[PDB]
Amino acid sequence: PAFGMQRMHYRNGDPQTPFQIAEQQIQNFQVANWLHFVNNNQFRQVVIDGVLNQVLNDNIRNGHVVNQLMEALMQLSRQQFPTMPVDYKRSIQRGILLLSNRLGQLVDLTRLLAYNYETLMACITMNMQHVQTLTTEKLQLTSVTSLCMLIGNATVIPSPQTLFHYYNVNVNFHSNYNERINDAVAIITAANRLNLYQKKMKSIVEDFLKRLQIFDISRVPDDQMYRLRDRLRLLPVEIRRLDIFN
Amino acid sequence: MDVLYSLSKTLKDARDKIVEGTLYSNVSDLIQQFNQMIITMNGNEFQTGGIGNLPIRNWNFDFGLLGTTLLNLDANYVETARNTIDYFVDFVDNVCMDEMVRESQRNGIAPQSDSLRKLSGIKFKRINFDNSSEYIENWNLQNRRQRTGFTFHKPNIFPYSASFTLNRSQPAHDNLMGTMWLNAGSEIQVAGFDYSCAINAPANIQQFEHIVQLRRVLTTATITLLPDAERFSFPRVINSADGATTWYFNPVILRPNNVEVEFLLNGQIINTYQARFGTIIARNFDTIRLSFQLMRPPNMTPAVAALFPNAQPFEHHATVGLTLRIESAVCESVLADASKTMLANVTSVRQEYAIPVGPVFPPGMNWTDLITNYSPSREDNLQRVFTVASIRSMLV
Amino acid sequence: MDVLYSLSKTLKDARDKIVEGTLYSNVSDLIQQFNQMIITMNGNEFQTGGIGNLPIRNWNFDFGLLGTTLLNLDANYVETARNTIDYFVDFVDNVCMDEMVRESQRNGIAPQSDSLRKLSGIKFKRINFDNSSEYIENWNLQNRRQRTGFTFHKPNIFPYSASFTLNRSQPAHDNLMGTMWLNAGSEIQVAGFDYSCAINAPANIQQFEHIVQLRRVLTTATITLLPDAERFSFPRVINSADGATTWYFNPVILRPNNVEVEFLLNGQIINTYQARFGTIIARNFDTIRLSFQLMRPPNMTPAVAALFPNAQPFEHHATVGLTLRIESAVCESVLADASKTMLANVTSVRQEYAIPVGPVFPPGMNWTDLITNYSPSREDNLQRVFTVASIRSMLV
Amino acid sequence: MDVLYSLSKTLKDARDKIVEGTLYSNVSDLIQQFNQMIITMNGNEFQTGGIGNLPIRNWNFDFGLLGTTLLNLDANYVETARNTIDYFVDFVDNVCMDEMVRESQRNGIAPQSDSLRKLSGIKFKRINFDNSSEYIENWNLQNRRQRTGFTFHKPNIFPYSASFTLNRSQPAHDNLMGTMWLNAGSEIQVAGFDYSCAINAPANIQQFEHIVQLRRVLTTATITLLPDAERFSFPRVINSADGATTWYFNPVILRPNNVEVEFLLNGQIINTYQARFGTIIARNFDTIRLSFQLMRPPNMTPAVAALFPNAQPFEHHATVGLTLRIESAVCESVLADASKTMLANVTSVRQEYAIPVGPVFPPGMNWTDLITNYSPSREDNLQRVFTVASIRSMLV
Amino acid sequence: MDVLYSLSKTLKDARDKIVEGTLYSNVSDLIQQFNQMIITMNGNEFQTGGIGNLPIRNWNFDFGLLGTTLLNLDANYVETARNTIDYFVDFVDNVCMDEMVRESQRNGIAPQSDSLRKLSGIKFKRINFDNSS
Ligand SMILES: [Cl-]
Ligand SMILES: [Zn+2]
Ligand SMILES: [Zn+2]
Ligand SMILES: [Zn+2]
Ligand SMILES: [Zn+2]
Repeated sequence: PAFGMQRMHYRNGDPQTPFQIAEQQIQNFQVANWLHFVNNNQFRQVVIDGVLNQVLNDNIRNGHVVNQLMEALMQLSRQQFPTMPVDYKRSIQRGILLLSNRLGQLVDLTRLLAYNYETLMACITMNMQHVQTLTTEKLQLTSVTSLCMLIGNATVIPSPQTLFHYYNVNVNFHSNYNERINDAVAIITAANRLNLYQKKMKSIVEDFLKRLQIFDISRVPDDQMYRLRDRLRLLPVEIRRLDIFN
Repeated sequence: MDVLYSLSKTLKDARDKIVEGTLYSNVSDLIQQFNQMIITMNGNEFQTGGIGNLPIRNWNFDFGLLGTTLLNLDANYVETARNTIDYFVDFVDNVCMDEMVRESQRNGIAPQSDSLRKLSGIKFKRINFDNSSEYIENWNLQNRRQRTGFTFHKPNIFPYSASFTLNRSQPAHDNLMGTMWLNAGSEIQVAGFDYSCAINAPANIQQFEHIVQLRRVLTTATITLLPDAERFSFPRVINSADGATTWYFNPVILRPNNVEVEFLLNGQIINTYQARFGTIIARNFDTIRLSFQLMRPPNMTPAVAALFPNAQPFEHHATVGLTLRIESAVCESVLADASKTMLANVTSVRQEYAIPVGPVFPPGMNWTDLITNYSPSREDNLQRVFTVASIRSMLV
Repeated sequence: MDVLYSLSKTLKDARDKIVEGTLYSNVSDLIQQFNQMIITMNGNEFQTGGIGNLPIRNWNFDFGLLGTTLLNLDANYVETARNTIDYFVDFVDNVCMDEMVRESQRNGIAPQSDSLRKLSGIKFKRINFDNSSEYIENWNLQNRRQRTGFTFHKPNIFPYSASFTLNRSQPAHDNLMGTMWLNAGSEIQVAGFDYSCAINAPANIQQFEHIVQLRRVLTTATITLLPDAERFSFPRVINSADGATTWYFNPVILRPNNVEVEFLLNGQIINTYQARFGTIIARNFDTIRLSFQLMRPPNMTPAVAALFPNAQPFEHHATVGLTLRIESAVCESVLADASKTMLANVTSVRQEYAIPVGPVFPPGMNWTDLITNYSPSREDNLQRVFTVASIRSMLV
Repeated sequence: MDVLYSLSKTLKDARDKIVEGTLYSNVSDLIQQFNQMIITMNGNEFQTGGIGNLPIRNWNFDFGLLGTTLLNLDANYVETARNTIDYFVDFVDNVCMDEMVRESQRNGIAPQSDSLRKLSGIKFKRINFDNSSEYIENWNLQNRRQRTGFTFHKPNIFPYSASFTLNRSQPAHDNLMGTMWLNAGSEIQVAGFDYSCAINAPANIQQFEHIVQLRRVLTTATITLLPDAERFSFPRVINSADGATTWYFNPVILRPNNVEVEFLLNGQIINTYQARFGTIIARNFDTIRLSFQLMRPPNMTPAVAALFPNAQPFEHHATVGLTLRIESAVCESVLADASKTMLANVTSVRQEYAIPVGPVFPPGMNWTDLITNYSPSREDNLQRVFTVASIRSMLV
Repeated sequence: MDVLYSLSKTLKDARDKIVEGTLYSNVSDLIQQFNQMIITMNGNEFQTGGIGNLPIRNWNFDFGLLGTTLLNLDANYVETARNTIDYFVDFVDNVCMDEMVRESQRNGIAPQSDSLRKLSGIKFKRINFDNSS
C-alpha cells in the first residue's frame, strides 16, 4: 500500500515467502535492501569446541542492520499510500515513525539481545540442532511492541554465577543423558548376548527415558519407542561396562 | 507495431526524462506509463533471433514498479529505472532486428517475427500510448483506411537507368538522331541529340520526347527544372545498343526550344509548364512527359555556321537538354530518400547478420531492383520493415 | 550542459505554452518546472566573460514565482511571464555564447566558461529535466560511455581537396596516365585519364584506384554512385605538380569498366559493390576504395577509331569517371552537414566578437583544416561547442 | 565487470585470509562479503560456453554460509569454506573465458556473454566491493569518462615494421642514399646510409629523417636514446623495393650528427632533445620525429681516407644510427607490454578453444595487425577482454 | 609528506571501495578515516602556488560527513561521496604538483610549497594512516 502496489495474492506452499517475492517486486533501495536482509538472516552453523552452534549474522550482533530497517521504514513514512484514506495513512506513518525514532534504542536492544544470546550459548554443551518442532512457543507481537518501545539504555548481561549455573545444568543433563544411554546399551547388549529372548527391551527404553527426567513416558508414541530401541541396539557398549560384562 | 512503438516510445521518454534532480511532476504520467508497461510485460517469455546469424535470445520480464515518492529524482531512482530501461531497450532492439530481417509474400504487412505476433495479442494493448511519429502515424492511418502521407526530401523514385534511344541511326553511327537520359534517384537528365542539327528536319526543328513513369503517385512535389543536361554535354564514346561496337558523341549545346514539362495522372494532364525554369510545383502525378525541340538557329555567326554543314560528315552534334530534380514530394507509399536512414538501417541489419535472400526483396535490398518491381506485396513488406526501423532508431 | 540545456528547454516550453487563454492544466507541470528553475537560480550571481569583444555581463536572479491562480492564462499573466522569460533567455544566450568562444586542449569536453562551471554544481541539478534533443541525448550517452549516434544529411566528412596524380608523365605532358579527384564535403568525383587510351596496356586495360580515408567511422550510410564524373569531363589547363608549367587535358569520356566500390573498416572489406550504380548502403566503414578501368573498346566505329590513334600525338584523352555522394549517414562524432547549423552558429559567434585564435581550432573555424586534423581534443571541443550551439538555437 | 571482479576478488581474499588459526576479527568483513556472495548467487542458474570448443557448462548455487561467532578459524571452518571456494573459482574462470572469446562491433565495452549480462542485473550489485586493481579502476573511471591511464613497462606501441626508404637509387644499387628502420614493440632502430658519404652533398652533410606515428598518445614516457643502430651495422643483402633484385649494404658506422628528437602531439612540438643520449622524458606525444645527419669528418687518417673515395665505386658505406627504447609510459588505452599477461591470456584462451575469427579482432589475436588498425571499437573490445583476463588471472 | 600521502591513500581507497551496492562492513573503517579527514580539513584555507605557469589556486573545505546507517551503499551515497572525493583529489593533485616543482639547496628534504608546510602542522596529524607504499 505504501508504494501503491497491487496487494500480494500469495499462495500457501510457495517456495518463496511473501518477503522474498516483495524483494524482487519492490524497486526502492531502502525497502528492497531491508527485505533482502530479512530474506537471508537465517542462522549460520558453526562448531565451537565440538559443539554445533547457531550463530547470527554479524550485522545483527553489532546492531548495524537496524539502521537499514530504519532506512526502509523512513521511506515508508514518506510514501504517498495512493488510495489510502488520509487519517489512516497518517496513523500508519506516525506508528512507523514511532518505531523509526527509536533507532538508537533499537540498535542497543539488538546488540543486547545478541550479546546475551552469545554469552548464554557459550554455556550450551549439546549440539544446537535446528528442527521445526511439533508445538511452538507463542510470541505475541504486542510483547515485541513493548520491548521495542520500552527498552532504555541500561545494559543487563548474565551474571557469572548465572552462567556457571546454566553451564552446570547443561553439563549435568548431557552427562546424565550419556550415562543413561550407556546403561541402556549395556543392558540391551548383555540381554542379547545372554540369549534372554523373552526380555522386553521396551522396559529398558522406558527406564532410560524415565532416567532422562524430562519425559512423561505415557505420552511417548510406540513407533518412537521402537525406533529408540533400534537406535540403541546399533550403538557399541562403553568400555568399562563391556569389560565387566566380559 | 503500435505496441512495439509504444514500448520504444516509453523507453525513449524514460531515458530522456528520468534524470537526476528532475521534479517528479515532470515524470508522473511517464512513470505511470512505464509502470503500466512493466505490469503488462510481466510474466511473459519472448524469443528473438534464430534466422541467419542473428542469435537466439530469450527474454523474461519480472520487474517491479516505481512507487517511490519524491519531490525530485535522485540517483537511486535513476539507477533503478536505468536497469529496467536497459533490459527493455535491448529487448526492443532485438525484436526490431528480428522483424526487419523477415518477409512474406502473403500478408507482408502483418507481423512476421514470433515476438511481434505475440505482442499483437489483446493483453498487450494496455502498453499502447502516444503514436506521434510520421511512420507509426501513417501505419495507424492506413489501418483505418485513411489517406496517409510520407514526406520525402529528394525521393528515390526513379530506378537507376542510364540509357539512350536512337531514332535515326546507321552502322557507321555518324548521322544519329535520338535521346540519352539518366534517371537516378530524384534526378532526371535528358538530352536530345541530332548530328545533322536538323538541317533537313521539317521547319528545321527536331522534336524529342521523354516519358518517365513513376512507380507510385507523387503529390505536392517541388521540382527544379533547368534547361541544360550537364551529364550529356561532353565528348563521349558510347557503346552500341547491342554492344557490338562503339559510337562517338561530340556535343555542342543549344538551348532547348518549346520546352514542355507535363505532369500526368492516369494519362490526363494535371500540371503543364511551358518555357518555365526554376522551381515548379507538380501537385499530383504518376508520369512525367518532357517534350523539347532542337531548333536550328536561323541566324548564325561564321563560327556557329561552320559547326553545322549541309551534309555529312557531322563533327559537332547539336544537343538540347533538360534537368529535372524532385527536391521534395509526398508519396502515399514508403520510399527511400536523401535524408532518412530506414533503408540503410534495414540493409545494414540484413547484411550484418547474413540474412539469406527471401521471396519478397531482391538480394542485398538493392533499391533499383526493389523500386523497379515495387509490387503491392513488396510495398507492404517494405512499409513494415521501415516502420520497424524507425522504431529501432528511437533507441538504437 | 544538462543544466544549461534544461534551462533553455524550460524557457522554450514557457515561450510556446504560456499564451493568452490557455488552460492552466496545459501549463501546470511547466509552471512547476519554471518555478523550480526560479527557486534554484534565485540569489546566484553569474558573470558571462569578456573574451574577445563579448561584453562582460553580470546576472542577478531575484524573481518571483509564476502564479498558479488562473484557470485560463490572461494577458497580465503572459506579460509577467514574458518579462521573466526575457531576462532568462538573455542569460542563457549569453552563457551559450561565452561557452562557444572558449576551447581547451587538456579537457575540451568539460565546461570552459565560468557560468557553465558554476551551473555544474550540485545545487543546480534540480533544474534538470527532459533531455530529448539529439545533441543532449548524445551528450548524456557519451558521459556514460554509451554508443552515441549523430545522423547527418550530406555529412561534410571529406576535407576539400582538388588534386591529381600522374602515374605516367613527361615534361611536355602529352602522354599522361593518372587520376584527378575532387573530395568536397559529402561528394567524391574521381576520374582516371589515359592519353594513349591503353593502347599499350597489358590487356588494353588501364587500372585506376582511388583510396579515400574518412577521418571518422561512418555507419548506416546511403550513397549514390554514378558512372561519370562531370567535373573532369571538359577541356582544362592544369598547373604542373610543381607549378612550373601548365598542361592540357582534352577528356573524352568512356564508360568505366569493372567498377568496384569497397567500403573498408580497419582495412577489412565490409561492403563491396561491383558494377552497381544508384543508391547503395555502406553499413559501417572508414575507408572507400574506388577501383575502375579504362578498357579500350575492342570495336570502334570510324569516328571512335579516329579519336584514338596507335601512337602519339594524342588529342582526345580517354577518361573514365566515378561520382560518389553520401546522402545520409550516422557518425559517433559530431560533424558539419548540409542541414544542421551548429558549425555556422559557432563560426558566426566567433567572428562577430573577434575571438582570438586558440590552441584547438583552426584560425577561422575553417572546416577543411578542422576535419583534416580531427584530433580527439578537437572532437571534444567541437562536441561541446555544437551542443551549446544547439542549446542556443533552441532560444535564439 | 565490477561484479565479476568482485566475485574474483572475494574468492582470492577467501583463499588468502580464510586460513587455519586466524583471528575471526581478521576475516569478519571478508566472511560477510563471502556470505553476501553466496546469498546473491544462490538459486541462480548460469550457462557458460557455447562458442568454439568451449564446452557448455551449467552452474547452480545452493551453498551454505560460513559461521560468524567463533574466535579463531579452525580446520573445520577452512574445510567448510574450501569446497564452495573451488566451485566459485571454477565458475568465475569459466565466465571470464566465456567473455574473453567474444566480441562485438556495436558495444565492445558492454558485456557479451550471457553470464556476464545476467551479472549486470541490479540484484548482483550487492556483490560489488573494493575495486582496487589498475584495470578495474581504469574500467570504472572510463565508464565515468574521467582521465585515467594504464602504466606500461616497455609498451608494445609500435607495430612490427622492418622497412627501408631510398632517396638516392638506381638499378645497379651501388650509390644509394636513404634510411632503414626496425619498429618493434617499444623499440625504434633507425639508420641513415650514404654510399657516397655525402661527398657531393652541400656542406658535406647528409640529412636523414624518420617519423613514427604512434596509434595512441603516450604520456610521461621514459626513453633511452642511444646513438647507434646495431641492427643496421653489419653487411646485408636486401631485397629491392619490388623484390626484383637484391642490393648490398656494407656499413661503416659514423657517429650521428645534429641528433634531434621531437616528440609531438597533434602536430605540435611538445618535447625537443638535441644531441642528448641516455634517459629522456617525453611527457605527452603521439609522434616521434628523429632528425640526424652524416657529416664527413673533415680530417681523416689514411685508413679512413681510403674508406671513402672521391667517386665511385663505393665499397664502404657511411651509416649513422639511432636507437630509441620506450622503457615505460602511460596510455589512456590498453596495450600489450613486456610485464603483463593480458594479451597472452586472451590469445591462449582463444587458441585453446578454436574460437572462430570474429568481426573485431584479427585472426589469432595478432598484435601487429591489432595495433596497426587500433580503432575505437577494437579498443573497446580489447579493454573489455583485457580487464576480464586480469580478473581471471587473480584466480588462474 | 605522510599527511599528503594519507590524504591520497584515503582518496584512492574511497574511489576503489565506495562503490554502488557494497556492504557497509567493507567500508566502515574507510568511512571513519574519510570523516576524520573531512573534520581535520574543514575550515582550512589553502593556496597552491604560482611558480612558473602553474596557476594560483585557492581551496576551501566545508564538507559534510559521509553517512553511516546503510547496509549496502546506494547510488545517492556514491554520488555524494564522489563529489567530495573529486574536490579532494583535485586539491591533492595540485599540492603534489606544487611540491614537485620546488627545491632548496639546504633542507631539501623538508616541504617547499605552502600547502605541504601547512599540512605538516600537528593539527593535520590525525589524517595520517597506513603508510604501506
Ligand atoms: Cl626489460
Ligand atoms: Zn547504335
Ligand atoms: Zn606535370
Ligand atoms: Zn623489464
Ligand atoms: Zn632499391
